[PDB]
Amino acid sequence: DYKFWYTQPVPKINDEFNESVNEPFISDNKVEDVRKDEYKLPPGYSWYVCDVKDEKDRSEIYTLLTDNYVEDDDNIFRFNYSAEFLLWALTSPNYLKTWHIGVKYDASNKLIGFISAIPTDICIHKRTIKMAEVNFLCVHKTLRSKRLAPVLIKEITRRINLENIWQAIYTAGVYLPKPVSDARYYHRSINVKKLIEIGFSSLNSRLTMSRAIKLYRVEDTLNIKNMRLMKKKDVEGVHKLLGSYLEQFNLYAVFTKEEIAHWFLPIENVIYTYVNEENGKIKDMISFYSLPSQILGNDKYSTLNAAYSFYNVTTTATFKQLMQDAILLAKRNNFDVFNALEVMQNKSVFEDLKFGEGDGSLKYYLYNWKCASFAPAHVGIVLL
Ligand SMILES: CCCCCCCCCCCCCC(=O)SCCNC(=O)CCNC(=O)[C@H](O)C(C)(C)COP(=O)(O)OP(=O)(O)OC[C@H]1O[C@@H](n2cnc3c(N)ncnc32)[C@H](O)[C@@H]1OP(=O)(O)O
Ligand SMILES: Cc1c(CCOc2cccnc2-c2ccnc(N3CCNCC3)c2)c(C(=O)NCC(=O)O)nn1C
Ligand SMILES: [Cl-]
Ligand SMILES: [Cl-]
Ligand SMILES: [Cl-]
Ligand SMILES: [Cl-]
Ligand SMILES: [Cl-]
Ligand SMILES: [Cl-]
Ligand SMILES: [Cl-]
Ligand SMILES: [Cl-]
Ligand SMILES: [Cl-]
Ligand SMILES: [Cl-]
Ligand SMILES: [Cl-]
Ligand SMILES: [Cl-]
Ligand SMILES: [Cl-]
Repeated sequence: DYKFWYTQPVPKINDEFNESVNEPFISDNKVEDVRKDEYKLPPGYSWYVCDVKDEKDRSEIYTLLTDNYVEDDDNIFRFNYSAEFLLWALTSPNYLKTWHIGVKYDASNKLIGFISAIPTDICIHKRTIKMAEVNFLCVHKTLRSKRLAPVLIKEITRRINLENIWQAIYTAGVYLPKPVSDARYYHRSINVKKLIEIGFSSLNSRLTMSRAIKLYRVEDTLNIKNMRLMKKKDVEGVHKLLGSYLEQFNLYAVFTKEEIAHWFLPIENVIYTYVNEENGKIKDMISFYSLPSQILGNDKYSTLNAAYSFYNVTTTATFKQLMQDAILLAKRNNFDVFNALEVMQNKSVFEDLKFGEGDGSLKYYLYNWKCASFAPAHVGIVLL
Protein backbone atom coordinates (compact mmCIF):
# COMPACT_ATOMS: atom_id res chain seq x y z
CA ASP A 1 0.00 0.00 0.00
CA TYR A 2 2.00 2.96 1.38
CA LYS A 3 -0.71 5.32 0.15
CA PHE A 4 0.63 8.06 2.45
CA TRP A 5 4.39 7.47 2.42
CA TYR A 6 4.60 7.34 -1.37
CA THR A 7 3.44 10.99 -1.32
CA GLN A 8 6.50 11.94 0.79
CA PRO A 9 10.18 12.59 -0.15
CA VAL A 10 11.49 9.15 0.82
CA PRO A 11 12.75 6.18 -1.23
CA LYS A 12 10.26 3.74 -2.69
CA ILE A 13 10.41 0.22 -1.29
CA ASN A 14 12.68 -1.14 -4.06
CA ASP A 15 14.89 1.93 -4.55
CA GLU A 16 18.64 1.33 -4.28
CA PHE A 17 21.38 3.96 -4.57
CA ASN A 18 25.14 3.58 -4.97
CA GLU A 19 27.83 5.42 -3.01
CA SER A 20 27.96 8.38 -5.41
CA VAL A 21 24.50 9.53 -4.18
CA ASN A 22 24.17 11.51 -0.94
CA GLU A 23 21.74 14.42 -1.27
CA PRO A 24 18.12 15.49 -0.73
CA PHE A 25 15.13 14.38 -2.76
CA ILE A 26 13.90 18.01 -2.81
CA SER A 27 16.34 20.92 -2.51
CA ASP A 28 16.01 24.68 -2.99
CA ASN A 29 13.22 24.87 -0.39
CA LYS A 30 12.00 28.28 0.77
CA VAL A 31 10.62 29.02 4.23
CA GLU A 32 8.33 31.68 2.74
CA ASP A 33 6.40 29.03 0.77
CA VAL A 34 5.73 26.80 3.82
CA ARG A 35 2.05 26.59 4.77
CA LYS A 36 1.16 29.00 7.58
CA ASP A 37 -2.12 27.29 8.62
CA GLU A 38 -2.36 24.25 10.87
CA TYR A 39 -3.59 21.04 9.28
CA LYS A 40 -7.26 20.23 9.71
CA LEU A 41 -8.39 17.76 12.38
CA PRO A 42 -11.80 16.02 12.53
CA PRO A 43 -14.60 17.92 14.27
CA GLY A 44 -14.08 17.88 18.02
CA TYR A 45 -10.26 17.73 18.12
CA SER A 46 -7.74 20.55 18.56
CA TRP A 47 -3.98 21.03 18.44
CA TYR A 48 -2.19 21.47 21.76
CA VAL A 49 1.39 22.62 22.36
CA CYS A 50 2.82 20.75 25.34
CA ASP A 51 5.21 22.34 27.88
CA VAL A 52 7.23 19.36 29.11
CA LYS A 53 8.88 21.54 31.79
CA ASP A 54 5.46 21.83 33.46
CA GLU A 55 4.88 18.81 35.69
CA LYS A 56 1.20 18.52 34.75
CA ASP A 57 1.62 18.66 30.96
CA ARG A 58 4.50 16.19 31.35
CA SER A 59 2.24 13.83 33.32
CA GLU A 60 -0.48 13.99 30.65
CA ILE A 61 2.10 12.81 28.07
CA TYR A 62 3.30 10.12 30.48
CA THR A 63 -0.22 8.81 30.95
CA LEU A 64 -0.86 8.66 27.19
CA LEU A 65 2.38 6.74 26.52
CA THR A 66 2.09 4.39 29.51
CA ASP A 67 -1.28 3.19 28.22
CA ASN A 68 -0.85 3.41 24.43
CA TYR A 69 2.81 3.39 23.31
CA VAL A 70 5.02 0.66 21.85
CA GLU A 71 4.37 -3.01 22.56
CA ASP A 72 6.43 -6.04 21.56
CA ASP A 73 5.41 -8.26 18.66
CA ASP A 74 3.48 -10.60 20.98
CA ASN A 75 1.87 -7.91 23.17
CA ILE A 76 3.65 -9.15 26.29
CA PHE A 77 5.43 -5.87 27.08
CA ARG A 78 4.72 -2.15 26.71
CA PHE A 79 7.35 0.54 27.21
CA ASN A 80 6.93 2.63 30.38
CA TYR A 81 9.11 5.70 29.96
CA SER A 82 9.27 7.65 33.21
CA ALA A 83 8.20 11.28 33.41
CA GLU A 84 11.73 12.30 34.41
CA PHE A 85 12.99 10.36 31.38
CA LEU A 86 10.67 12.33 29.06
CA LEU A 87 11.96 15.59 30.52
CA TRP A 88 15.54 14.51 29.77
CA ALA A 89 14.81 13.27 26.26
CA LEU A 90 12.77 16.32 25.15
CA THR A 91 14.77 19.26 26.61
CA SER A 92 18.13 18.88 24.88
CA PRO A 93 20.05 22.09 24.06
CA ASN A 94 18.14 24.55 21.86
CA TYR A 95 14.97 22.46 21.85
CA LEU A 96 11.73 24.03 20.55
CA LYS A 97 8.61 23.81 22.69
CA THR A 98 6.47 24.10 19.54
CA TRP A 99 7.92 20.79 18.25
CA HIS A 100 6.19 18.96 21.17
CA ILE A 101 2.69 18.69 19.68
CA GLY A 102 -0.41 17.01 21.04
CA VAL A 103 -4.02 16.49 19.98
CA LYS A 104 -6.83 16.87 22.51
CA TYR A 105 -10.39 15.56 22.45
CA ASP A 106 -12.22 18.77 23.27
CA ALA A 107 -15.31 17.29 24.95
CA SER A 108 -13.19 15.80 27.76
CA ASN A 109 -10.01 17.91 27.44
CA LYS A 110 -8.00 14.67 27.19
CA LEU A 111 -4.76 14.09 25.28
CA ILE A 112 -5.26 11.37 22.62
CA GLY A 113 -2.26 11.93 20.31
CA PHE A 114 1.34 13.11 20.40
CA ILE A 115 4.52 13.53 18.39
CA SER A 116 7.83 15.26 19.13
CA ALA A 117 11.14 16.29 17.58
CA ILE A 118 14.45 17.76 18.74
CA PRO A 119 17.16 19.49 16.65
CA THR A 120 20.46 17.72 16.06
CA ASP A 121 23.50 17.80 13.78
CA ILE A 122 23.76 14.48 11.89
CA CYS A 123 26.71 13.25 9.83
CA ILE A 124 25.61 10.89 7.01
CA HIS A 125 28.30 9.54 4.67
CA LYS A 126 30.67 12.29 5.88
CA ARG A 127 28.22 15.17 5.24
CA THR A 128 26.92 17.02 8.33
CA ILE A 129 23.32 18.21 8.08
CA LYS A 130 21.04 19.96 10.59
CA MET A 131 18.10 17.60 11.23
CA ALA A 132 15.09 16.98 13.41
CA GLU A 133 15.12 13.76 15.42
CA VAL A 134 11.50 12.52 15.63
CA ASN A 135 10.15 10.27 18.40
CA PHE A 136 7.19 9.35 20.64
CA LEU A 137 4.51 9.27 17.93
CA CYS A 138 1.44 7.82 19.67
CA VAL A 139 -2.31 7.60 18.99
CA HIS A 140 -4.81 6.45 21.61
CA LYS A 141 -5.81 2.82 21.19
CA THR A 142 -9.47 3.79 20.75
CA LEU A 143 -8.62 5.90 17.67
CA ARG A 144 -6.38 3.53 15.69
CA SER A 145 -6.55 3.12 11.90
CA LYS A 146 -8.37 6.43 11.40
CA ARG A 147 -5.48 8.05 9.51
CA LEU A 148 -4.61 10.38 12.39
CA ALA A 149 -0.92 9.47 12.29
CA PRO A 150 -0.39 11.02 8.82
CA VAL A 151 -1.85 14.27 10.13
CA LEU A 152 0.53 14.31 13.09
CA ILE A 153 3.45 13.68 10.73
CA LYS A 154 2.44 16.41 8.27
CA GLU A 155 1.92 18.98 11.03
CA ILE A 156 5.32 18.41 12.64
CA THR A 157 6.96 18.44 9.20
CA ARG A 158 5.36 21.87 8.65
CA ARG A 159 6.66 23.25 11.96
CA ILE A 160 10.19 21.88 11.35
CA ASN A 161 10.18 23.39 7.85
CA LEU A 162 9.21 26.77 9.34
CA GLU A 163 12.63 26.77 11.06
CA ASN A 164 14.45 26.18 7.73
CA ILE A 165 15.17 22.49 8.50
CA TRP A 166 14.32 20.01 5.76
CA GLN A 167 15.77 16.63 6.83
CA ALA A 168 14.85 14.29 9.69
CA ILE A 169 15.92 11.01 11.30
CA TYR A 170 13.73 8.46 13.07
CA THR A 171 13.62 4.77 14.04
CA ALA A 172 10.73 2.30 14.17
CA GLY A 173 10.10 -1.41 14.58
CA VAL A 174 7.79 -1.54 11.56
CA TYR A 175 9.12 -1.67 8.00
CA LEU A 176 8.47 1.56 6.09
CA PRO A 177 9.95 3.09 2.90
CA LYS A 178 12.82 2.85 3.30
CA PRO A 179 15.42 1.89 5.94
CA VAL A 180 18.99 3.03 5.57
CA SER A 181 19.93 0.30 8.10
CA ASP A 182 18.24 -2.46 10.14
CA ALA A 183 19.51 -3.78 13.47
CA ARG A 184 18.37 -6.77 15.51
CA TYR A 185 18.26 -6.41 19.30
CA TYR A 186 19.71 -8.78 21.92
CA HIS A 187 19.30 -9.27 25.68
CA ARG A 188 21.61 -10.35 28.50
CA SER A 189 19.82 -11.75 31.56
CA ILE A 190 20.82 -10.49 35.02
CA ASN A 191 17.86 -11.29 37.31
CA VAL A 192 17.48 -14.87 36.07
CA LYS A 193 14.60 -16.02 38.28
CA LYS A 194 12.44 -12.98 37.49
CA LEU A 195 12.90 -13.43 33.74
CA ILE A 196 11.92 -17.10 34.15
CA GLU A 197 8.86 -16.36 36.29
CA ILE A 198 7.37 -13.93 33.75
CA GLY A 199 7.74 -16.46 30.94
CA PHE A 200 10.47 -14.80 28.88
CA SER A 201 13.40 -17.15 29.52
CA SER A 202 13.13 -20.87 28.81
CA LEU A 203 14.57 -23.92 30.57
CA ASN A 204 15.10 -27.51 29.46
CA SER A 205 16.79 -30.73 30.58
CA ARG A 206 20.23 -29.31 29.73
CA LEU A 207 19.58 -25.84 31.22
CA THR A 208 17.87 -26.37 34.57
CA MET A 209 17.01 -23.48 36.89
CA SER A 210 20.11 -23.89 39.07
CA ARG A 211 22.34 -24.17 36.00
CA ALA A 212 20.83 -21.02 34.50
CA ILE A 213 21.46 -19.09 37.71
CA LYS A 214 25.07 -20.31 37.63
CA LEU A 215 25.52 -19.54 33.92
CA TYR A 216 24.55 -15.86 34.22
CA ARG A 217 26.23 -15.15 37.58
CA VAL A 218 28.78 -12.32 37.37
CA GLU A 219 31.81 -11.53 39.55
CA ASP A 220 31.53 -8.27 41.51
CA THR A 221 34.96 -6.93 40.51
CA LEU A 222 35.65 -4.44 37.72
CA ASN A 223 38.13 -5.15 34.93
CA ILE A 224 38.83 -1.40 34.83
CA LYS A 225 39.20 -0.80 38.55
CA ASN A 226 38.89 3.02 38.56
CA MET A 227 35.61 3.20 36.60
CA ARG A 228 33.58 5.88 38.35
CA LEU A 229 30.46 7.99 37.85
CA MET A 230 30.88 10.88 35.42
CA LYS A 231 31.00 14.42 36.81
CA LYS A 232 30.82 17.89 35.29
CA LYS A 233 34.65 18.04 35.27
CA ASP A 234 34.64 15.13 32.79
CA VAL A 235 32.62 16.80 29.98
CA GLU A 236 35.59 18.01 27.94
CA GLY A 237 37.30 14.62 28.06
CA VAL A 238 34.17 12.64 27.14
CA HIS A 239 33.61 15.06 24.28
CA LYS A 240 37.08 14.29 22.88
CA LEU A 241 36.91 10.51 23.47
CA LEU A 242 33.46 9.97 21.98
CA GLY A 243 33.98 12.44 19.14
CA SER A 244 37.10 10.61 18.05
CA TYR A 245 35.34 7.22 18.24
CA LEU A 246 32.26 8.16 16.22
CA GLU A 247 33.99 9.51 13.12
CA GLN A 248 34.53 5.97 11.78
CA PHE A 249 30.79 5.35 11.20
CA ASN A 250 28.47 6.16 8.28
CA LEU A 251 25.78 7.73 10.55
CA TYR A 252 26.32 9.51 13.87
CA ALA A 253 25.53 12.69 15.78
CA VAL A 254 28.01 15.58 16.04
CA PHE A 255 27.93 16.68 19.68
CA THR A 256 28.72 20.08 21.12
CA LYS A 257 30.12 20.36 24.65
CA GLU A 258 26.71 21.50 25.91
CA GLU A 259 25.12 18.43 24.31
CA ILE A 260 27.64 16.11 25.95
CA ALA A 261 26.72 17.50 29.38
CA HIS A 262 22.99 17.02 28.74
CA TRP A 263 23.10 13.51 27.30
CA PHE A 264 25.67 11.93 29.63
CA LEU A 265 25.75 13.58 33.08
CA PRO A 266 24.05 10.94 35.26
CA ILE A 267 20.48 11.16 36.51
CA GLU A 268 19.21 8.50 38.90
CA ASN A 269 16.76 6.11 37.19
CA VAL A 270 17.32 7.73 33.76
CA ILE A 271 20.92 7.86 32.50
CA TYR A 272 24.13 6.30 33.89
CA THR A 273 27.62 7.17 32.69
CA TYR A 274 30.95 5.92 34.08
CA VAL A 275 34.47 6.94 33.08
CA ASN A 276 38.09 5.88 33.63
CA GLU A 277 40.40 8.85 34.21
CA GLU A 278 44.17 8.39 33.91
CA ASN A 279 46.85 11.10 33.82
CA GLY A 280 44.13 13.75 33.60
CA LYS A 281 42.55 12.10 30.52
CA ILE A 282 39.28 10.24 29.97
CA LYS A 283 40.39 6.94 28.39
CA ASP A 284 37.27 4.72 28.73
CA MET A 285 33.52 5.29 29.09
CA ILE A 286 30.37 3.21 29.66
CA SER A 287 26.79 4.48 29.43
CA PHE A 288 23.28 3.01 29.62
CA TYR A 289 19.80 4.43 30.13
CA SER A 290 16.79 3.13 32.05
CA LEU A 291 13.67 2.00 30.16
CA PRO A 292 11.27 -0.29 32.01
CA SER A 293 8.61 -2.33 30.28
CA GLN A 294 5.20 -2.96 31.82
CA ILE A 295 4.41 -6.69 32.05
CA LEU A 296 0.86 -6.68 30.74
CA GLY A 297 -1.56 -8.58 32.97
CA ASN A 298 1.05 -9.63 35.55
CA ASP A 299 -0.24 -9.19 39.10
CA LYS A 300 3.10 -9.91 40.82
CA TYR A 301 5.52 -7.57 39.01
CA SER A 302 4.77 -4.10 37.66
CA THR A 303 7.74 -3.77 35.31
CA LEU A 304 10.80 -5.45 33.90
CA ASN A 305 13.60 -3.00 34.71
CA ALA A 306 15.92 -2.95 31.70
CA ALA A 307 19.12 -1.06 31.02
CA TYR A 308 19.78 -0.16 27.38
CA SER A 309 23.33 0.17 26.02
CA PHE A 310 24.01 3.76 24.97
CA TYR A 311 27.62 4.69 24.00
CA ASN A 312 30.70 2.67 25.06
CA VAL A 313 34.34 3.40 24.17
CA THR A 314 37.60 1.80 25.37
CA THR A 315 41.27 2.57 24.79
CA THR A 316 42.93 0.75 27.72
CA ALA A 317 41.08 -2.59 27.55
CA THR A 318 39.39 -4.91 25.07
CA PHE A 319 35.79 -4.19 24.11
CA LYS A 320 34.83 -7.56 25.64
CA GLN A 321 36.31 -6.49 28.99
CA LEU A 322 34.54 -3.11 28.83
CA MET A 323 31.09 -4.57 28.17
CA GLN A 324 31.63 -7.14 30.91
CA ASP A 325 32.04 -4.15 33.25
CA ALA A 326 28.96 -2.48 31.75
CA ILE A 327 26.87 -5.56 32.65
CA LEU A 328 28.27 -5.54 36.20
CA LEU A 329 27.46 -1.83 36.64
CA ALA A 330 23.92 -2.45 35.43
CA LYS A 331 23.66 -5.28 37.95
CA ARG A 332 25.03 -3.06 40.72
CA ASN A 333 22.20 -0.58 40.01
CA ASN A 334 19.55 -3.32 40.35
CA PHE A 335 18.60 -3.69 36.68
CA ASP A 336 16.92 -6.93 35.58
CA VAL A 337 18.34 -7.25 32.04
CA PHE A 338 20.86 -5.51 29.76
CA ASN A 339 19.58 -4.79 26.21
CA ALA A 340 21.56 -3.75 23.13
CA LEU A 341 21.38 -3.36 19.35
CA GLU A 342 23.83 -4.75 16.79
CA VAL A 343 25.20 -1.28 16.01
CA MET A 344 28.81 -0.07 16.37
CA GLN A 345 31.00 -2.92 17.68
CA ASN A 346 28.28 -4.50 19.85
CA LYS A 347 27.84 -7.70 17.81
CA SER A 348 31.41 -8.83 18.53
CA VAL A 349 30.66 -9.46 22.24
CA PHE A 350 27.16 -11.00 22.13
CA GLU A 351 28.23 -14.65 21.94
CA ASP A 352 31.04 -14.54 24.51
CA LEU A 353 29.05 -12.45 27.01
CA LYS A 354 26.00 -14.76 26.73
CA PHE A 355 23.50 -12.41 25.07
CA GLY A 356 20.42 -13.97 23.47
CA GLU A 357 18.92 -12.86 20.16
CA GLY A 358 15.59 -11.02 20.23
CA ASP A 359 12.61 -11.57 17.95
CA GLY A 360 12.65 -8.28 16.04
CA SER A 361 14.74 -5.44 14.66
CA LEU A 362 14.91 -1.64 14.77
CA LYS A 363 14.99 0.17 11.42
CA TYR A 364 16.78 3.51 10.87
CA TYR A 365 15.25 6.07 8.51
CA LEU A 366 16.03 9.45 6.96
CA TYR A 367 13.46 11.91 5.61
CA ASN A 368 14.23 13.78 2.38
CA TRP A 369 17.67 12.22 1.92
CA LYS A 370 18.85 9.63 -0.61
CA CYS A 371 22.02 7.60 -0.07
CA ALA A 372 23.34 4.05 -0.11
CA SER A 373 22.24 1.84 2.77
CA PHE A 374 24.68 -0.03 5.02
CA ALA A 375 24.96 -2.80 7.57
CA PRO A 376 24.21 -1.79 11.17
CA ALA A 377 27.84 -2.15 12.30
CA HIS A 378 28.26 1.16 10.42
CA VAL A 379 25.45 2.81 12.44
CA GLY A 380 26.95 5.04 15.13
CA ILE A 381 23.87 6.62 16.72
CA VAL A 382 21.39 5.41 19.36
CA LEU A 383 17.95 7.02 19.61
CA LEU A 384 15.94 6.86 22.80
C1 LIG B 1 11.98 17.66 7.54
C2 LIG B 1 11.10 17.31 8.76
C3 LIG B 1 10.28 16.02 8.60
C4 LIG B 1 9.71 15.42 9.89
C5 LIG B 1 8.82 14.22 9.72
C6 LIG B 1 9.63 12.91 9.52
C7 LIG B 1 8.86 11.64 9.38
C8 LIG B 1 8.31 11.08 10.75
C9 LIG B 1 7.43 9.83 10.70
C10 LIG B 1 7.12 9.23 12.06
C11 LIG B 1 8.36 8.78 12.93
C12 LIG B 1 7.94 8.20 14.27
C13 LIG B 1 9.02 7.52 15.16
C14 LIG B 1 8.40 6.70 16.30
O1 LIG B 1 7.92 7.26 17.25
S1 LIG B 1 8.29 4.86 16.19
C15 LIG B 1 7.01 4.19 17.39
C16 LIG B 1 5.57 4.53 16.94
N1 LIG B 1 4.56 4.43 17.99
C17 LIG B 1 3.98 3.30 18.41
O2 LIG B 1 4.36 2.28 17.83
C18 LIG B 1 2.92 3.23 19.55
C19 LIG B 1 1.70 2.33 19.32
N2 LIG B 1 1.07 2.57 18.03
C20 LIG B 1 0.41 3.73 17.66
O3 LIG B 1 0.34 4.69 18.48
C21 LIG B 1 -0.26 3.85 16.23
O4 LIG B 1 -0.38 2.55 15.76
C22 LIG B 1 0.61 4.73 15.25
C23 LIG B 1 0.68 6.17 15.83
C24 LIG B 1 2.04 4.19 15.14
C25 LIG B 1 -0.06 4.74 13.78
O5 LIG B 1 -1.41 4.99 13.88
P1 LIG B 1 -2.53 4.00 13.38
O6 LIG B 1 -2.04 2.65 13.70
O7 LIG B 1 -3.72 4.52 14.12
O8 LIG B 1 -2.53 4.26 11.80
P2 LIG B 1 -3.13 5.42 10.90
O9 LIG B 1 -4.34 4.84 10.30
O10 LIG B 1 -3.25 6.66 11.70
O11 LIG B 1 -2.08 5.73 9.70
C26 LIG B 1 -1.55 4.78 8.79
C27 LIG B 1 -0.18 5.20 8.22
O12 LIG B 1 0.83 5.28 9.25
C28 LIG B 1 1.97 4.52 8.87
N3 LIG B 1 2.68 4.12 10.07
C29 LIG B 1 2.36 3.11 10.97
N4 LIG B 1 3.27 3.02 11.98
C30 LIG B 1 4.20 4.04 11.73
C31 LIG B 1 5.36 4.48 12.40
N5 LIG B 1 5.78 3.87 13.57
N6 LIG B 1 6.10 5.52 11.89
C32 LIG B 1 5.64 6.12 10.72
N7 LIG B 1 4.56 5.80 9.98
C33 LIG B 1 3.82 4.73 10.51
C34 LIG B 1 1.41 3.34 8.03
O13 LIG B 1 2.39 2.86 7.21
C35 LIG B 1 0.36 4.14 7.14
O14 LIG B 1 0.94 4.68 6.08
P3 LIG B 1 0.74 4.11 4.57
O15 LIG B 1 1.28 2.70 4.71
O16 LIG B 1 -0.77 4.22 4.45
O17 LIG B 1 1.50 5.05 3.67
C1 LIG C 1 9.25 -3.85 21.86
C2 LIG C 1 9.66 -4.10 23.30
C3 LIG C 1 10.81 -4.74 23.70
C4 LIG C 1 11.88 -5.32 22.77
C5 LIG C 1 13.21 -4.57 22.86
O1 LIG C 1 13.29 -3.64 21.82
C6 LIG C 1 14.48 -2.89 21.77
C7 LIG C 1 15.66 -3.36 22.36
C8 LIG C 1 16.81 -2.58 22.29
C9 LIG C 1 16.74 -1.35 21.65
N1 LIG C 1 15.62 -0.92 21.11
C10 LIG C 1 14.51 -1.65 21.14
C11 LIG C 1 13.28 -1.06 20.47
C12 LIG C 1 12.34 -1.84 19.81
C13 LIG C 1 11.26 -1.20 19.22
N2 LIG C 1 11.11 0.12 19.26
C14 LIG C 1 12.00 0.87 19.87
N3 LIG C 1 11.82 2.32 19.90
C15 LIG C 1 10.76 3.02 19.14
C16 LIG C 1 11.29 4.14 18.26
N4 LIG C 1 12.08 5.07 18.99
C17 LIG C 1 13.19 4.43 19.59
C18 LIG C 1 12.77 3.29 20.53
C19 LIG C 1 13.10 0.30 20.49
C20 LIG C 1 10.81 -4.77 25.10
C21 LIG C 1 11.88 -5.36 26.02
O2 LIG C 1 13.02 -5.31 25.71
N5 LIG C 1 11.51 -5.95 27.29
C22 LIG C 1 12.56 -6.49 28.16
C23 LIG C 1 12.89 -7.95 27.83
O3 LIG C 1 12.18 -8.59 27.02
O4 LIG C 1 13.88 -8.52 28.37
N6 LIG C 1 9.68 -4.16 25.50
N7 LIG C 1 9.00 -3.76 24.38
C24 LIG C 1 7.73 -3.05 24.42
CL1 LIG D 1 9.50 0.37 -5.95
CL1 LIG E 1 12.31 32.08 2.14
CL1 LIG F 1 -9.01 21.70 13.08
CL1 LIG G 1 -4.51 7.34 27.88
CL1 LIG H 1 -2.44 -2.67 20.03
CL1 LIG I 1 -2.41 17.22 2.64
CL1 LIG J 1 13.06 -30.38 28.38
CL1 LIG K 1 32.87 18.39 38.77
CL1 LIG L 1 8.21 -5.02 39.60
CL1 LIG M 1 33.55 -9.77 15.44
CL1 LIG N 1 20.56 -16.47 20.49
CL1 LIG O 1 27.51 -2.32 4.59
CL1 LIG P 1 26.57 -5.71 10.74
